[PDB]
Amino acid sequence: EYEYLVPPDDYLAAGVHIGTQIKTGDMKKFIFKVRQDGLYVLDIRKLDERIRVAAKFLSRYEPSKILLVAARQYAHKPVQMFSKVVGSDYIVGRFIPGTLTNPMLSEYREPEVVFVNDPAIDKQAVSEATAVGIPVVALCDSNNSSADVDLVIPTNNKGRRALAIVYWLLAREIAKIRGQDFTYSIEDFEAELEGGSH
Repeated sequence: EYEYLVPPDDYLAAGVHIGTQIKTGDMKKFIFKVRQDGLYVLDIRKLDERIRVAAKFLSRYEPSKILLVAARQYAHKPVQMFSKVVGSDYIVGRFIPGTLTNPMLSEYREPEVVFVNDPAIDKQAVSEATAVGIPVVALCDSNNSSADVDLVIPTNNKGRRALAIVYWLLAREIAKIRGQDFTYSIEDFEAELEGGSH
């Protein structure tokens, strides 16, 4: 009886619900059940709730003051497409220690909010964000702890299609709040594969 941003099957067809073999204490509230193959299943209702909350939350910031971070390969394209639409700054690839706490570094910047792809892989960013006191928005999978995360978005943050649809929905809802024109499809946010289409 709950309204989803997109039809439930789209979410399921993307694999946002499929977690890993491991589940942390922090993620308990977001895990629906376990599957035969042993993979934990995240709650699509919960994810949909946080996407809506994160969108409204991120729309309140002036673009460049939002900094997305993702070292995970399949997250690059999605992060760049979210930044195109939203206007956020971003750092894909290796995060240079000091980017947020060393004014001397050339890459130094002062975002008001940091949004990482994985609190484990993008931990250097999370650490520095914490040191400065900047809120952290983080996509969290069953295996992630919500250590220094202020806004947890429970989802599979490893899947090519999972990342795509989540970054797409976030960007779409922010654009909708702004009354901003948005015409991208999910495929437009998906990492491109060698041998694939474009």
